[PDB]
Amino acid sequence: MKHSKLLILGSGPAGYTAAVYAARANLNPVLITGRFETEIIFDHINEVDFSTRPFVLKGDAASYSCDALIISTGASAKYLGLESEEAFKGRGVSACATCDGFFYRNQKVAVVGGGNTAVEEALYLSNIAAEVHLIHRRDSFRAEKILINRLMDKVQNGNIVLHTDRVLDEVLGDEMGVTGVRLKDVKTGGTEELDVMGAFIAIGHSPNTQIFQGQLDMKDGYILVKSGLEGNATQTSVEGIFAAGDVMDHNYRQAITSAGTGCMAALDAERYLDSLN
Amino acid sequence: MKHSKLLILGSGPAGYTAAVYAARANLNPVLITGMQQVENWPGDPEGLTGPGLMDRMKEHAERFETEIIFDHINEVDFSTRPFVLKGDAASYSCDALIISTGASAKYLGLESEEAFKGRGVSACATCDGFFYRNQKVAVVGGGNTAVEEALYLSNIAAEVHLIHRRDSFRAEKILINRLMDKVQNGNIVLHTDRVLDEVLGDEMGVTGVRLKDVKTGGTEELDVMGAFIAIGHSPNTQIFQGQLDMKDGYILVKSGLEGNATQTSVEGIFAAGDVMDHNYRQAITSAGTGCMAALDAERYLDS
Repeated sequence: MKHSKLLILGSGPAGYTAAVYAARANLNPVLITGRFETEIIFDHINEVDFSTRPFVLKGDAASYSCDALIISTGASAKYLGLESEEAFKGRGVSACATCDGFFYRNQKVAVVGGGNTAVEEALYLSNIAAEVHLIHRRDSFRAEKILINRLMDKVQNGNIVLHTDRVLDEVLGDEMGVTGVRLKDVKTGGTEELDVMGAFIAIGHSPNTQIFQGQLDMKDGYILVKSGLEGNATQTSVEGIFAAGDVMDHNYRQAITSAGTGCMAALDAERYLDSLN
Repeated sequence: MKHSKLLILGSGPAGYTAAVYAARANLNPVLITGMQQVENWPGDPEGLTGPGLMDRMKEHAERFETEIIFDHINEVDFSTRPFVLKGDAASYSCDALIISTGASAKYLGLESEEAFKGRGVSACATCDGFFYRNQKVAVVGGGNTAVEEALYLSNIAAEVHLIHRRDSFRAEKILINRLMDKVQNGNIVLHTDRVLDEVLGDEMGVTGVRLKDVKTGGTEELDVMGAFIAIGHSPNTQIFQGQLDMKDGYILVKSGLEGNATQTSVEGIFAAGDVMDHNYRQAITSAGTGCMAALDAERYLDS
């Protein structure tokens, strides 16, 4: 079994920043992902045991042991689970509007979701695409007051089209990609077709914390963390385990903020490891 | 009296990151630097130490038409809304305030010390300690900050030479215990009854320090690759003293995991950067809270 003083779990700004600071603290960090002395290992981890004081993480390639652990596995994009949604993923279906927005210059696209994040994808694509169709299951968007007024003006005077009380039933298209989506009325059950070139599913974010369910104090899927103003801010409920980035932040979700907590986690870890004597 | 919907008070990575995110939210922020007004390159490739992160943000903020004002704030009034910031040239008013006045590190005041700042003289071991893997370094200080720095550098440097003006160090219990062990069994060497007489070096960086014996007046030289001045910090919060909840000079903020974490005691007044952080003091952590402060201010102004 591979043993190291520090193990980093993640690959985003939080885990990468933690790796640099850990390496600059001369901790020889190992980073598992799914420049300084950083061993970056490609592996997926299935089971972890935090009850024993050389934390054992079990992955497909090997088993890993560590005296300190930093968790920064990020938050993945929620999906619906349809077969056509799965089929046209990357061929007309996406969750990052910024990554794929430019391909739909002066074309018709659709955005699915009712959260504050879904309106952001619509308002962003509003200036890029000819039309943006916002699909939600309810007749009321659960966003902030400005966002609704931004949407209202864009729905009225602009090119944003509303589709309240609509569940995405199926994604249509040919061998090339998406050519339309089938909406279903949540009230009547009847269908209604929309001819669009792309579909963006922005329904919400899911923290990748399932592997630590019963071993770390969580709250709605997010790792609970000490926080505060007296240091050791990124410590979890288990001594020697620290969380950073999207796995513990459901209010800011910025790269610069995730990089900030990653730095905190590495310094917290350095101070924990330096206390084992 | 010049008014703004949002006022940024500070010229570091915290304030300029708040200015970028505020101008990104079409809040048209105004930034008060704090002072009234040949170069280095390339710098840290990771953008974590040095002025790199602060220089990008300032250029991003100016590229977004952020009004930057060179002025020093004499006093403030946070009782009445909008807030009154009495400056040195003019006064300023705002509906929301972001305070990133910083917490400057204390320096000894030597001419040679100032000459080698950023060229081997540092006040943050976690910022610059990695340049000295398996080398000799000096740490000046006799309090809890110096002991913290000496212990951190002990894992990095070949030798840590801890310089103190008298014969005893005052620090937390467990830190003295670690230092005791490192002094008797490790790579930490004590230099008591010593004052820093001069930092020695060349155009490349620090190569030694000259120490003076406070009991005899005699001098000695230590060959070191870097000198760390660790004698404490000064939160720049004297003008808000009897008006915001503070603690050892640092702005108390809400913190927490439910958002609005940069909120001070007075609603609409937010704090970010070293002014509310005595634990990490990194450019990236100051930038993070600067971003949080700009968002907490945006959500406040929209209500």
